[PDB]
Amino acid sequence: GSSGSSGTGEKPFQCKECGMNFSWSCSLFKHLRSHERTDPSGPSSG
Ligand SMILES: [Zn+2]
Repeated sequence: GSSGSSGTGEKPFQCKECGMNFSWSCSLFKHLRSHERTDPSGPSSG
């Protein structure tokens, strides 16, 4: 299976719609709207 982690990169904030991560806090919100206005057309992320 997927066995290979090249480099390390974690994130404090994360999207609860698609999983998109964002360094800042507010930033995420600016992206979250993408779901508040338009629908992803179903569960994009498991
Ligand atoms: Zn998202």
